[PDB]
Amino acid sequence: DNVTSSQLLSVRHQLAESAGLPRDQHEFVSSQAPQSLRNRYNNLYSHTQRTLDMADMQHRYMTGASGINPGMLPHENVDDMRSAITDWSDMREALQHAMGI
Amino acid sequence: PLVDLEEATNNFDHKFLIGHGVFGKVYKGVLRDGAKVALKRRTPESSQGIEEFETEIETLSFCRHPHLVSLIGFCDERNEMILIYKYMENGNLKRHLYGSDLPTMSMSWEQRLEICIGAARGLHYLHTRAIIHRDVKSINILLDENFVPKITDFGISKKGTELDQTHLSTVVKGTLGYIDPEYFIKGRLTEKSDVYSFGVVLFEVLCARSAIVQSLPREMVNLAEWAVESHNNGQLEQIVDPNLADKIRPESLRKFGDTAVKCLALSSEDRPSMGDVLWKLEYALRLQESVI
Repeated sequence: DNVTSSQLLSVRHQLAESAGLPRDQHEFVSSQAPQSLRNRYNNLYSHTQRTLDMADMQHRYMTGASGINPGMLPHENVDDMRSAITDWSDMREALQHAMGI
Repeated sequence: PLVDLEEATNNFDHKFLIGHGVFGKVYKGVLRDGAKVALKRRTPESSQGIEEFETEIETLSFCRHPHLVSLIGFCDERNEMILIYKYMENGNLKRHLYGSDLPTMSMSWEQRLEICIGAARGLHYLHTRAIIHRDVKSINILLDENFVPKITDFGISKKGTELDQTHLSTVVKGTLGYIDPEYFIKGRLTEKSDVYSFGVVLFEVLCARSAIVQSLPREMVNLAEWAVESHNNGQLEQIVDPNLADKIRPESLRKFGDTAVKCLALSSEDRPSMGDVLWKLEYALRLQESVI
């Protein structure tokens, strides 16, 4: 354990850069939304916002930029957003799959 | 400080155990004299941990209260800075409220109130001494072998000049769920800022929603907001708590919830003093007995 703010910010940007299903997939989420169960996108999107915000909060606190302790440890943010990355690369799999029908 | 040197010096090599913090870690240890002890080693990430280390020295030199964690000693030797306290057997209040593990089931309503009263007594004393805690939370309320509550962590606490009446002005500090919104939106700090914070702990005790700020459910994310949405106008909800069953006398439930609602008033002007908070809590424990 023992997670650095530089390490954290690195995992933050990693999530932000990967929170993006490709064009031809999104083209058919607002046009051929596979069922209803695939709100899994828009639910994940908002969750990823929540994750990224809390991560950004965490950083400022560690850096000394702000005095608001977000409420969880730095390793809890990495564990949350490293998790969130899988969620995206599953969406991208789930969509490719469901749309190829 | 009446007596000056309580400077203990370098024990052993570290036995990996107990809690972890953002600025430094905490270990259990036994001293040469057999005393079970708690070492807040603040060497991990020196991002102005220096300031908070010194703050927790001078604030805690007023070491004379049953509901304030007693400082045993400090370090500041060969780059290190460790603070030393008596080991609290039962850990923190959060641990006993829908955290995780250790059986024999949940706490009782009496026990819960006895804790809230004890915590109030500590905070009230701090206000007597113009010390504003600023970081009141379930994590920061420790309890011993006999479950006597003790207020810990003073790295963020502030001392005033006028003593009691202080409505001072500084940078915003605290934990996300517990920040006095008036202190957040305006930058004005008051002793009543601890009252809002304690107000959250109150509902945290009640609902066992010891998660407080919860980024999963509906518009019920903020505990200090979802609970007010009820025991204020929406319901006076008996539905908000876990399995405290039919164990709370309805009249004490109203009293406890009413107090906790009053603590969370948006403006600090309307909030009760910890003094009154204290009397209210004792009276709510009292409100568990008499016939028609």
